[PDB]
Amino acid sequence: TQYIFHEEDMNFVDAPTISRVFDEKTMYRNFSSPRGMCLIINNEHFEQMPTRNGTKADKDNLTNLFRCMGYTVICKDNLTGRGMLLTIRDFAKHESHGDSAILVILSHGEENVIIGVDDIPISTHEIYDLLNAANAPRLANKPKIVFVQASRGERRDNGFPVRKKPSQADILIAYATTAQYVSWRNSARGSWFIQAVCEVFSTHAKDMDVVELLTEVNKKVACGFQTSQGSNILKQMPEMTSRLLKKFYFWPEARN
Amino acid sequence: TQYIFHEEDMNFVDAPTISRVFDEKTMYRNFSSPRGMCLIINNEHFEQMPTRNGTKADKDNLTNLFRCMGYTVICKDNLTGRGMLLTIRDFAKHESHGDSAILVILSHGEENVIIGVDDIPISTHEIYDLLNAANAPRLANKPKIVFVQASRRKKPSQADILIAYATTGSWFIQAVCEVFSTHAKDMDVVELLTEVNKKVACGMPEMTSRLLKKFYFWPEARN
Repeated sequence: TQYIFHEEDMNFVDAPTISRVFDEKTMYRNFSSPRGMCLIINNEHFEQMPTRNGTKADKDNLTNLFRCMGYTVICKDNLTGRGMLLTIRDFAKHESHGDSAILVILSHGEENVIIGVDDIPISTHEIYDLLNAANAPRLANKPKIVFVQASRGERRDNGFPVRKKPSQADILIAYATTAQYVSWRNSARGSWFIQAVCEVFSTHAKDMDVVELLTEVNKKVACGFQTSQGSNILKQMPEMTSRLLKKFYFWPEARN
Repeated sequence: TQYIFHEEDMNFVDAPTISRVFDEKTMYRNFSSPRGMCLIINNEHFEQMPTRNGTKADKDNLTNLFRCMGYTVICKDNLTGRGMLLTIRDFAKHESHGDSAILVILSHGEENVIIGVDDIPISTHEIYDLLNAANAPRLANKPKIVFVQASRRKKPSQADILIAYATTGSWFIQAVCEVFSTHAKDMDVVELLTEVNKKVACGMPEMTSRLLKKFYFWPEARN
């Protein structure tokens, strides 16, 4: 048992349903033949910070998932702080953008900070500024989904017993963990959050918009995942920050 | 043209629909006679920061809205930094808590800060900690919706919380009242706040969700 996403696991929609279901007023347009581009930033090795084992299994599974959902995936292993900014700024340039963009950052981080391979910190806010309609007019009015697989602090959740658009518009960040809290991985399996994303998305991307999916993802890690070390049993609570104006479905078709 | 919420504007659900619609696995329970309690913290006057005019119209509109939706509203105008913490910590202590709780903070501040009447900054994260299942066990396992209007097996304890954060009556507050009125009955909060985002933008607020399931207000005859 070492979870891996398979094309077969994916459920797909047909054009008919998309023609029927779609509604410009309530949902984002996402029908580009290549849905759009997906930039995955994968930091595994650091100068003065431990190796991020099993971040390869995440990257691969995510690459499969987003390719299966009709995306053009691009990978950038081990980027410096200044590297992530520049890559992201350039990504916003790729005029080959479809109806939606997806950014995935897999790295070490703190609250509002993503740490580069050179151990240099990066303000998450600055990376969102690169995506706003001002700095990415090639992406203005288009939905941008960012997945951040990184810690955001060193707190350990112990759990409990059971017209004009404002510039920041059309962006949703899917975090693996709440602010100031740690994000768990496992050399063996991989990211709690990444596996959840793969499971849920596989099954419900066709009929659930991202926010519902991520709510399921939230439910899967919160209720499903647990770890420990002589002091307590630890939990993890992923968190989605949304500045969307409409419902956003991936509408995975026959483009894997 | 000076928006004000009225009890009439509300669209309600009936017991049957809730009976039929509800699904424990996919949505939170929200059926307390009083749905729950709603703390509204409204800071208008500051020592060295300008007054927040019309913040009174917001407070009232929201107070009406959340009462109309079956909540017991409590107001606390002009609290210091430490004031808010204690009020919020005491709100978590109420024990008179229903299936869900609502916190509203209308004050100065920015992003990771909410400034008090004594012009003392409060950490937004610190106030969210107060509602976690560790500090509010009377709310553990129950949805908590935080509205911030700031101007310039086991679950994780941080589970079940949603922050609606708006940065600068108000276009936002008004939108909130409009959208909720018409759709609280049939949309869950995230959909509602997405509509709100649409109202403000076309007509940038952000929602941070740690919910595991869908949360409907299900407003009925508990006006």
